[PDB]
Amino acid sequence: MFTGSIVAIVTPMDEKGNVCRASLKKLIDYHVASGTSAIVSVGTTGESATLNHDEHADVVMMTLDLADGRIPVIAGTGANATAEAISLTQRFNDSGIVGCLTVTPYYNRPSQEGLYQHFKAIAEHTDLPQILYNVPSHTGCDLLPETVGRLAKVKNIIGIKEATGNLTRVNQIKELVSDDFVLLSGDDASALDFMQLGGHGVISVTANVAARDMAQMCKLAAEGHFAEARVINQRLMPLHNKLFVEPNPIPVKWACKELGLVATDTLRLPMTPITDSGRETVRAALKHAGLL
Amino acid sequence: MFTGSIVAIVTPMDEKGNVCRASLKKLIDYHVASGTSAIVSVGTTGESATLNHDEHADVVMMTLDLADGRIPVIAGTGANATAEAISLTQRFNDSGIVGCLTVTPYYNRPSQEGLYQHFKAIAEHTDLPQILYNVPSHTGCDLLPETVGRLAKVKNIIGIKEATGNLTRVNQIKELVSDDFVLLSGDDASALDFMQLGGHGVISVTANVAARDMAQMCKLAAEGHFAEARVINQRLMPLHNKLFVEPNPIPVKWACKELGLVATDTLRLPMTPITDSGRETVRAALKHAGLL
Amino acid sequence: MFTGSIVAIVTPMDEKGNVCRASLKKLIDYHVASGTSAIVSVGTTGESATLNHDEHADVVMMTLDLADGRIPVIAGTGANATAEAISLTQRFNDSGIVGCLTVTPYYNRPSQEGLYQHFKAIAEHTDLPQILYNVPSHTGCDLLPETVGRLAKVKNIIGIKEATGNLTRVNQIKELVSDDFVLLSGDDASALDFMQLGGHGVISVTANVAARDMAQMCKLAAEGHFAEARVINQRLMPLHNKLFVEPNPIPVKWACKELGLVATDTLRLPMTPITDSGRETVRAALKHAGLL
Amino acid sequence: MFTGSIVAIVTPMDEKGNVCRASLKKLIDYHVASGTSAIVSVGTTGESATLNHDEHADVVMMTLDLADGRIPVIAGTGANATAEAISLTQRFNDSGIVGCLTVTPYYNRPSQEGLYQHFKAIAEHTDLPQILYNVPSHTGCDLLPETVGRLAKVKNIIGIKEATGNLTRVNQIKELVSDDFVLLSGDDASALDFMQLGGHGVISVTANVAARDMAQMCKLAAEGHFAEARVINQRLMPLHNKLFVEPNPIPVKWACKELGLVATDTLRLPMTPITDSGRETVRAALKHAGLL
Ligand SMILES: [K+]
Ligand SMILES: [K+]
Ligand SMILES: [K+]
Ligand SMILES: [K+]
Repeated sequence: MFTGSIVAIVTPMDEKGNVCRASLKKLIDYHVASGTSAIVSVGTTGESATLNHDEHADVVMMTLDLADGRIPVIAGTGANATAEAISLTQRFNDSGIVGCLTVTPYYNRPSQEGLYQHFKAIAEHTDLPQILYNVPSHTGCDLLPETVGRLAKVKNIIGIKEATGNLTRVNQIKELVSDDFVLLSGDDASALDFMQLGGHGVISVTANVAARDMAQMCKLAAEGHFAEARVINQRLMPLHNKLFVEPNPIPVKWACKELGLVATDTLRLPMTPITDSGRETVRAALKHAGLL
Repeated sequence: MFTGSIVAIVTPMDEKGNVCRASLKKLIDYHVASGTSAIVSVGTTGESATLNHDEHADVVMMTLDLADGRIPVIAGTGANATAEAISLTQRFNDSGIVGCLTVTPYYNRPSQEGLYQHFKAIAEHTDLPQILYNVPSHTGCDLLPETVGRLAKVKNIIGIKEATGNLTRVNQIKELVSDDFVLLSGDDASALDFMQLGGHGVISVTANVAARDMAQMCKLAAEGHFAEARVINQRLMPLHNKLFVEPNPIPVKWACKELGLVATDTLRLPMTPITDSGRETVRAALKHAGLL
Repeated sequence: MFTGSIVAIVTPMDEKGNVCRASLKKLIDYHVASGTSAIVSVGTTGESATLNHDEHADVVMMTLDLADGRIPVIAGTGANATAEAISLTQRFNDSGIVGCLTVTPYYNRPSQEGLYQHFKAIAEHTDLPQILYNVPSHTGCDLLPETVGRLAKVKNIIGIKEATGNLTRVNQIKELVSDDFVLLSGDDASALDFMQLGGHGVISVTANVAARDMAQMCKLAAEGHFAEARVINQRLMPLHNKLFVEPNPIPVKWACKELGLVATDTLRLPMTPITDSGRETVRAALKHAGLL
Repeated sequence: MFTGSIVAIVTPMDEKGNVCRASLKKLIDYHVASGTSAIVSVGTTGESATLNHDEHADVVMMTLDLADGRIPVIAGTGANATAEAISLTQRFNDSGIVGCLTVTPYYNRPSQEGLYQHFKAIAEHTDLPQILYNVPSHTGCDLLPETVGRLAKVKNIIGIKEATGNLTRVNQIKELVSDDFVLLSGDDASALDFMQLGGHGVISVTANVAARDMAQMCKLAAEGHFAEARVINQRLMPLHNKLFVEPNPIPVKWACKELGLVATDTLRLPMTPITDSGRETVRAALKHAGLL
C-alpha cells in the first residue's frame, strides 16, 4: 500500500487526448496480475499538468472503479497554490483512495517555512494519509530533511517520495523521523540503492512496462537479497535511464503501446510524440529487459 | 510598449489575501508619474501561481481600468498546458492590453520541439503580441536560443524576457532573430549588463519600489551612456539582490508597504510573511538606494 | 590494509613549516593504539600540494620508520603529469609501503582515455598496489565507473578512493569490477552510507581526531551492524561536516593541536591559519563527538 | 602589452614530446606578422602541467630569443604552492619578459584570504607586472571580485585573466579597481561579449590559428565597433567552442599541424592524441573560419 513496487501509472489516451477506459482497464489488470503493490493515479507520469481538476478526478475515480478493491490507489493531489491543493484533496475525501501523493509547490519556489505551512494546511483538511513528494529538477525547490522531520510530526503525513537521486537523503530523513515513516524512491535508476540504504520501496515509471520484474526486485530488496535483486536491476537499468531519453511520459507511453498495453501513445501538449531516435533507443532498452 | 523599464507589478492584497483596489491604484499612479514604460500584470511577481483565472482576469481588467490609457498593460498568460494557455489568452482578446508575457511550461519539462509547438499554438489563436519568458530555475526547463530563433519567425511572437542571468544569451539570440525582436532582461542584478550587450529593456521587480531611477537607468542605457547608467545601477544593486533574499514577491511587497505604496504586505500560501532578518536586509537595501 | 578505517594523516609541522617528528610519532602511536587499519601518508590532507617531492618522500619514509611495522603505510603518489607520477612512485619501490594512493590528474583535465593511459603507465612501472582516487571538486575531472572497470583489469590496480559524495558510484563501479577490487569512501559525511551500499571502508579526515570511533564504526559496518554504527556516525557527523568549514586540512590540524596530538597547527601557504569563527565551529563539533 | 589579442601559445613538440624550436620560430613569426599584441609562454595551453621548471624556463627563454624584441612575451608562473610560485618567478627576473600570468592555486582550494596572501607574496618579491588568472573549472577554486579588488591595490598586480565565462564578473571587478587595471577574457566563446562590457582584450586559444582575425576583432571592440567585430566573432565561434571538443591543447595543436604551423601535434601524457571524430569537428570549424 505504501511499500514495495508502486506504479506511477500513465493516463492512457485516445487519439483525441482523452482517457482511454479500455487501455486503463488493461493496465490495471496487468498490475494486479503482476504483483504491483499500489497505483499512483494522475501523478507526474499521469500528466497531472495537462489534465484539469475535473478530468484529473474522473481518471482517479475510474481507476478506483477498475481496480475494484484488488489493488490500492493513491491519488496525485499536488498543487503550487495551497488553497488549490486543499480543494483537489477534498475531491477524494471518502472516495476509496488510500492516500495522496502531494508535490512541493512548483514554479513559485517557497521557503522551507512555506513548504511546512503548505503541507500542514493540506494535512489539516483531510483524514487521508499524505505522502510528500520532492523533485527539485521539476519544481525549482528542494524540501530538505529537517523540514521533512518537522512535517513527519503531523499525524497523517506518513511518508516521502524522494526523487532527487541523491542517496544521502535516505539516512538524513530516516534519523529525523519515526520508524514507521515511509521512505520511497522517486528515481528508478537509484531505487535499489535507495532500498539498500533502508528505503521501503519505489514509486516507479519503469514499473509501467516491467511490473513483474519491479515487484520481484522490491520483494528481494525487502528480504535483504540485494545481490539477487541487482540481477533484475541490471536487466532493467537501460529502461531506468532511457525512459527519460525524451521527457516523461513520452518514452513510457510509447513503450506501453509497443508492448500492446495501451491502444495509443497520445499525449497532451506541450508533450510531443516520441522521435524516431527515441523509439529505437527505448526499443533497445525493452529488448535488453527481455520484454520485446 | 516593450522597451525600457517595465514593472512586473505586485498584486497588492488586503489581510484576507484579496486584491486591494486602493493600493493598486496608488501603484499605478506611481508608475505613470515615475516614467515606467509599461506594467506586467499578474506575472510571477504578481502571484500568478496563487490566483485563479477569474481573479487573474479581474486584476488585469482592474489594472487596465485604473491605468485609464496612461500606461500600457501587458498580461501574464503563461500556463504549463497549451490548451490552458490558449484559453487564458482568449480572456484578454480586445481587453485593451498591448501584449502577453507567456512563460515556458513549468514542472512538466517539455523538449525544445514541445516548447516550439506550445508557443506557436498560442500565437496562432490571437492577434496579441507575445513575449516569451525563460526562467529555468523556476520552471525546470530552458528555452534555448535556437528555438527562440524558430519562434521569432512567427509574426506575433515579438520578444523574450530572458531571466537566466546568463549574459551570453543576449547575442546568441540576437544573431538568430530580426532587428525588431525585443530582448528584455528578467534578472534585475544583471539587467544593465544585459542592455549593454544589446538588450532593449528590463521586466523588473526593482522597478516596483525604484521606478524613477530604473526608468532613467534604462533610458541612459538605450542612449549608450553606460557609465552614467551604472552609477544608478550601483545604488540599486543591493535591492537587485536582496529583493530575492526570501522568495519573490515576499521582500518587494514588504518594501512597498514600508514605503507606503500599499496598505498590507499580505501574500497567499505557500508564500509566507517576511522574517525579521529579511526586513533588516531589505530595509538596508532601500536606504542604500536612497528610498528611505 | 585496504579496508576499514584508513587515516588520511596530517603532516604535522613546526612553526617554520617543516615536519615535526615528535608530533608525527605521537599521531602514529595514537593510530596504532586506536585500531586504525592503515595510514595514507602525504595525501591531500597531508599537504601533498605544498611539499616538494624530496620533502614528500622524507615524510613517507619517516612515517614508515615510526610505524615500525605496527600499521601499514600507503604513500600518496598522485601527479598531473604522468612522467612525474611515475618518478614519484619509483621513490617508494622497495621502501616498505604496502601501496600507493594516486589521484586523477588535476588542473589539465584529461579525457577518460587520458586517465586510462595515465594510470596504466604508472601501474606498469611499479609492483606496488595502486588505489585510484577520484575527487572532481578538487581536480576538475571525473573518473567515471566505465574507466574504473577498464583500469581494474590491470593487475596492480586494486581499488578506488571515491570522493564524489555521489553514492550511486558504489554499485556502478562494483558491477564492472571483480569481487576483490576495493571500494573506499573519500567523503566522511557519506562514508557509512557508502559502506552500507557495499563499500569496504574509508580513507578519512575525521579519523585524524576520532580514530577509535571511526575504527569502531567501520568494524560494525563490515559486520552488518549498521544501526549501531549510525549511533557513532551521528556523534561524528558535525566533525564530518565542520572539518571542511575552512579548507582541508586547516580545521583538522587545529583540532589535532586542540586535542594535544600535535605541537602546532602550522600549514604552508596558500593554506592559512583557522579563523576565530572556524575555531569555535570545530570546537563545538569536537564537543559533540565527546572528544573535548 | 596587456591589451588586445594575446595568444596563449602552444608549446610545439617533436614526436618525443620535446620542444620543437623550428615550429616555435614559425609560430612566433606568424604572430609578429598577424598583429598579435603579446605571447603568453607556457600557460595552460602551453602544457605548463607536463613541463618541469627547467623545460618551462627553456621554452620561455627560447620564445624571448626567437621573438627578438618584435613581440612582448608574458611568462606563465602559476603554482599551487606559494613558495614554488615565488621561486619560479625568480627564474624570470631580468629575463626580458614584460609580465607574468599566475593562476589561482589548483587542487588545494585555498580560501579567499589564502588567495590574497598567495598573490600578495608573489607580487612582493618581484618588480614584474602580475596578471591574475581565474579558471574555477580547472582549479576547484574561484577568485571572487572582492578579493581581486584587494589585490588590485598591490602596485604590480595589474590585471586579471577571467576565464569563468561568467560575464557579470566584468563590471563587478571593474567597479572595485582602478581605471588602468586590465580586464582580459580567458574564455574565447564569450570574449567579445566580455570586451563589450568593458574588458580590454583576451588571452586566447583561438588566436593560435586565427591570429589576424582575432587582432582585428579585438581592435574593433576597443574602438567600440561591436557589430563589425561580431561578424568576425561569428566566423570564429565554431573554433571558439570546438577547440575544447577534446581537452585543450589537443584540438588546437592538431589545428596548428593541419595548417602547417607546427611539424607535429604531439603532446605529453596525460594528454592523448585527437580522435578521428575530433579531427572532423575541428577541421569543419577551421573551414567555417575560412582558414582551410
Ligand atoms: K506522521
Ligand atoms: K516575429
Ligand atoms: K586489478
Ligand atoms: K595595481
